[PDB]
Amino acid sequence: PYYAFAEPFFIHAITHLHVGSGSSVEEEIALPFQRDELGYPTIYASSLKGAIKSFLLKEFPDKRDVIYKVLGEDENPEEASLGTFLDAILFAIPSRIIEIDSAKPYVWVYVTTYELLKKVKLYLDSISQLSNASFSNLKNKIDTILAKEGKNITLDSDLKSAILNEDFYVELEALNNKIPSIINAGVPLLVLEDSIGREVINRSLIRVRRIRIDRDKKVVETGGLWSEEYVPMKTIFFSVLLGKESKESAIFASCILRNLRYVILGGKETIGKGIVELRWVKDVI
Amino acid sequence: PYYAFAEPFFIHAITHLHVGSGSSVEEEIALPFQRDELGYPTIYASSLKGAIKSFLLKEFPDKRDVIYKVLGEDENPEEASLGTFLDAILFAIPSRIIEIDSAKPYVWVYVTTYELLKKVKLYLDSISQLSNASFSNLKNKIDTILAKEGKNITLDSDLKSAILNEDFYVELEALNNKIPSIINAGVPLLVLEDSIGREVINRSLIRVRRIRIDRDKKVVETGGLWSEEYVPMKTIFFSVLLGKESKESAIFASCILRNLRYVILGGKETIGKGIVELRWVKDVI
Amino acid sequence: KRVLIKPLEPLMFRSQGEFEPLITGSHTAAQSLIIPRPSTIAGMLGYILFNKSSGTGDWLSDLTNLLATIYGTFIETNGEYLFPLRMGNHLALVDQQHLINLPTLLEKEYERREKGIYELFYDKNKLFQIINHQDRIGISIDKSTRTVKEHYLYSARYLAFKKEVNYVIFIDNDAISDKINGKIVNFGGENRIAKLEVDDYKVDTSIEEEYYLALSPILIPDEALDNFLDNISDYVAMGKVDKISLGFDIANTKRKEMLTAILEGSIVKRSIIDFIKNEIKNDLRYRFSKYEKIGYNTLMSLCKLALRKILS
Amino acid sequence: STQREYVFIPITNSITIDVKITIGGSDHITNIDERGIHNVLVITGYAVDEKNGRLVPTLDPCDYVKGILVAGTPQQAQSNDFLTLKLPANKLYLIRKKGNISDDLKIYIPYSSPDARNSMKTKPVSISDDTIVNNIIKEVFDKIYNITQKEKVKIEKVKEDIKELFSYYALEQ
Amino acid sequence: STQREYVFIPITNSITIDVKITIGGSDHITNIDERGIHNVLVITGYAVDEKNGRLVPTLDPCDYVKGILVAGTPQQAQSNDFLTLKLPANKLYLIRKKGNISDDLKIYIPYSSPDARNSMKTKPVSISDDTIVNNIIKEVFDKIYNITQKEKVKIEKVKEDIKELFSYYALEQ
Amino acid sequence: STQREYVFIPITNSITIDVKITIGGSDHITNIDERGIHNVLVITGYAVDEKNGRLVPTLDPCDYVKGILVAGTPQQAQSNDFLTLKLPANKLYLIRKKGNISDDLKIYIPYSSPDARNSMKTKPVSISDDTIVNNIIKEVFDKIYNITQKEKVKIEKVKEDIKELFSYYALEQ
Repeated sequence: PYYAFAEPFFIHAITHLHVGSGSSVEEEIALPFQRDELGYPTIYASSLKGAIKSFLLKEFPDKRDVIYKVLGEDENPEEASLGTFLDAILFAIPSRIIEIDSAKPYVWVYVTTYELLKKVKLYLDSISQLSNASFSNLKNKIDTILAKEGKNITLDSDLKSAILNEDFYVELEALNNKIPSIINAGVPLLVLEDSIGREVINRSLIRVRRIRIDRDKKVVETGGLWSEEYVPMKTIFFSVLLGKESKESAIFASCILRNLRYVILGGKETIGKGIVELRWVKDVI
Repeated sequence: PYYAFAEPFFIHAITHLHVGSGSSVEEEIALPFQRDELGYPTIYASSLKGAIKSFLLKEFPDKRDVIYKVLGEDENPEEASLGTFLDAILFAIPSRIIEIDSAKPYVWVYVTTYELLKKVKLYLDSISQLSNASFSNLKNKIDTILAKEGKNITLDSDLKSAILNEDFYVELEALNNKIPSIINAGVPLLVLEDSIGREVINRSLIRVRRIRIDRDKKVVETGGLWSEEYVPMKTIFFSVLLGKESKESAIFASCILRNLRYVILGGKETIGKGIVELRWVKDVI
Repeated sequence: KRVLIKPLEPLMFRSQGEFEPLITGSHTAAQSLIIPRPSTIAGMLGYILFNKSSGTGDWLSDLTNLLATIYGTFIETNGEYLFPLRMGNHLALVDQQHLINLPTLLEKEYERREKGIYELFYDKNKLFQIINHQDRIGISIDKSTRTVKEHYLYSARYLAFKKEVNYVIFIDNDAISDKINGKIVNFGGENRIAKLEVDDYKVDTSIEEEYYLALSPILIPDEALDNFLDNISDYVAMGKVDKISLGFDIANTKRKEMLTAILEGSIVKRSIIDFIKNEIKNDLRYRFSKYEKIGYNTLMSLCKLALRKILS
Repeated sequence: STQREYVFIPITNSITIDVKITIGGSDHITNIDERGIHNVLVITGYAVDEKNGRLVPTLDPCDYVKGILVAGTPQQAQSNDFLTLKLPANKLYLIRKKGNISDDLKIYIPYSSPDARNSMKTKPVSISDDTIVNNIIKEVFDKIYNITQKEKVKIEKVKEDIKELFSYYALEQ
Repeated sequence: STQREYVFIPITNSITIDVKITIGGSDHITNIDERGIHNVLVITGYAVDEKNGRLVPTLDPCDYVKGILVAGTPQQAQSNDFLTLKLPANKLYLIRKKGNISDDLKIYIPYSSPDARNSMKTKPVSISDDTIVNNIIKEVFDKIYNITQKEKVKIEKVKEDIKELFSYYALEQ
Repeated sequence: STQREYVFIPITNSITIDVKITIGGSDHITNIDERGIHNVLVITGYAVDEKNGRLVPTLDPCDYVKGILVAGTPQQAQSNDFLTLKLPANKLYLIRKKGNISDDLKIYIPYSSPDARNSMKTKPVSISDDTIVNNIIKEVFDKIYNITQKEKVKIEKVKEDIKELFSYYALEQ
């Protein structure tokens, strides 16, 4: 029990969210998303923490002392926070689909790869070994998938063929149509192999050329043209909230987290970007 | 002798890692990792031993005396320490790959250099003498690889060419023999030559700009902008825990060492940077 | 006969505010001597051969009762033999090829010898190609606050090696060069490891010569100090003399001693030997024989690799 | 359920007649899959007396022994002196943990007499002189594992590891 | 020579009548010299059996028992279930040693049979409930060691130190 | 008896015709074995006459001439102006000593006149323009070290020591 409580939770993007490390030179996209160590998108737990914290400080203004104990003081540090965030692993991203043969025809579908599930399994295993919280059913539903690697399987449908992002013909394979769905939605989940999954996912992002127009003469301000990069709606990240034993932590995990559904991650909040529902794994699974 | 037993082990970064050191050389980084002498990341034996001791003093609170004896006391330096870690040597970093002309497609592979392999050799050589369990197979792998020093060699067959970290193109002269997998990751392992391995590795380190936001008006606070450098996930370090026979080092390896496998290293635990897995290379090869 | 000590990792030999040629980026509370003082190698060998027959003693009688005459200490890269060379707060490492013709430099014309000195310590000095001076910061953490434990912040400059480096010392009585071969030891410093590897490499052990090179600090009895520090030109030609503490005895946990010495790497004249011998001739002489026994007073011929103690 | 039989691995041939069950059921804890012997258990604080050397218990932690955990009840003429026991499968000192255990198991141990009449000055014993090993491949590894000399083409692998993986301490008195 | 019989120090009242000899010789290893307890023999791989308190040998190197070492013959109703052994005083794992030992000792250990009918899920147990400490002092640190309450006025110290020094693993069955 | 012949190594093409005995016996003292040239002799107080470069006598010790030692007697067209002597294994200063010498050796030196008609104002030589290095590895290290391009594939190393280890003061007169 290095951590008293351990709370894995999904991060359903309600709008396009843009958590973006302001790029370096070779700005092929001027404002790119936060990239994982293997190229995929991810939410660095620093920004995840500073976004969930600045939120809670408003929502619960009466527990601004519990929060500070678990998420650390900020006005003056005198000891360490008892609550940790893990970096958010991309769990599934939507992809528009064109199904060749299917009983019920779809338009979009969830796409994940095997490296992402391997990372999620690493997280779950380490968390089960650092704390009491065993997540038997989720580990089972993940490593039954991992048993079939190198194949573009499909979880809970009968597709056998599709065109993801209208650019990548894929030949699928049925796991069982008996394994319960990790997500809870009528949309299928595809587990591509990372050869194709990488560029499918890369296509599923959203590059957006934006400008800055002069209010005077309705023409583009000089130099005011750039390109941002959002992750679409319905995309699902995955992180864990961990906590070392205390009594402020018990309140936090038993009161604060139980009323935490919609937070505003990321940047560019003045425009629709950022809103996020976060679902708790042990809650749904 | 006063060094009876050794204990080599790998350090698998489950999450990213940050084992810091004050802003020293700042190639535009404000919180660099711990360099080796050449520029490679490494974990000082000070940090390694301190973090491992701090961890064990909680997951084994009753045995506080055994941990004290084998790893030094806190306020009673009437006796020296009976165990000692060597500086954790970087052994293999991950790297994104776009493999041209290959059969089994890969998105990421491990990457090492002959410098790192020589530094690992030094350890394994200087240890095999006392080590009644001579790792002759592992050391033989490592000194076979080192025969080909000067060529971008791969410990597999089907690469022949690749583009590592989306910037560096390598023609992977294969291995003219067959070598068992150093670890249980089916992922290949490239041993690049130096000065090209310094780039692929230097570019595989997650540098991150971070900020601090005014809690009240979602705007940055002045002077609240710095950068940090993390070691990516799945990175592998190498070290040995030395020891001198004490009849409580016996139990320290009987109960403690074989038991623990996950440890929190480095800083930024609240950002979830430092969960790492310890694999003793005596049960695997 | 000859003992190799390869450091298995960066390692530190604490030094009191002595080295300031290096343009340090940041400060550090303790530097690291480039070559370990012979007290350190002595104690490192004594640690292996320690029993309860020790009893009382000024950390050296008991120490000298364990080993032969250690001779000196110098660097060893692949094949090459690097040797310490100092000109006053300015250290260097050079190979034999440039020791052989120093006397001329030490006595030649003004500007010719300035040229020679310059290109010695800057151009041909292979130090920075071997030794990197990495700094380490250390802290402690109170398990309660889980933050830095206040007032506990130490900064040390370690000695990191860019290539495989050994330390070469010569001893006798291979009756101990058996129980010492292939043994990793906590070579001096905060818990650092180096490997011992003894081979058979015979060298000369006595030579008379105009100029000598001090591979190990030559200790001054301090009864000579007064009548020695006035005529250095008679004895030393180039190097550095200053107080050094012998070390720190593990027996009774105390700083050992202090006395002016000629630091490792220093061109002394043959007028040294007669001075030391014909200055101390009593209990002092026995004390300093105990000293030199553990590799203290050591010279090396500038022409070929040949050593010699002072009082023996 | 299932019941396991642990045998010591000395350099002495006190091993030929100590078991009755080659398989009994269908499984064993220690497996060999083209990579050597794995899931080997090490018994601490117990030693051997090789002339009918059984698990002689000492009180020294550095004293230990290594052995093969296979299923079996020995010869159904013993256990008047054996450590018949049921551990929750994790209190074991398993080496090379490749397979996972079922949280419970019944084990039989060849247990010797204390014999309090002399100093138990143990000595570290290493399994060398591969002749005494090439037969132990036949004396215990072939009288049990039929897969031996059926699938193993890398006999040098199962030959080189035992020398260094297996070692123990003995009174030798 | 000298024979000692190790007696564990649990929280339970299985301590009153277990040994026939209090002094026998003229000295004991465990001393209480104005600093606390010394030379505590710690035995791993054994478990506490609080109901009829004896040290069941387990197969876990993490199960250790901590008690004092005294010379004596057991109750003249034993040598049947007491692990009589002779060790050369350097294979003992002693804690907070002060002096040297006689280089060989014949040792007696309260033992119980493995009881192969219930899985040994041993669980750790510490010394708490300070009045338990007090009544055990009145049962061991005054009965076998009359040195307390004779020259001792530092009873709170030998209380607070035993409050941490001694622990064990119990079968919890 | 025993005889070697030191061959000067200037930057000039004065290496083609001064040798006749390419191996002669069996032993070379200098060895290029996977680490570069070794056992290199340096001579102080001498000079060169690069126009048919032969060793000139000087009295400055800072002047050095580095080269290789091979066995034999040169050309049977000398011993009238060549510096002949016998030095038994210790009056030589070698660079990167790898083997040992058996305390018996006569040395032949290509020697020339004291040249008392112009000051020997001398200046070192930096080994540049590896084209001359390409030719000098063949001129001497292939007409005496015939093992070149037979065992040494690492010619990239056997030239860097020629960039770094070898030099000499040139009279330029």
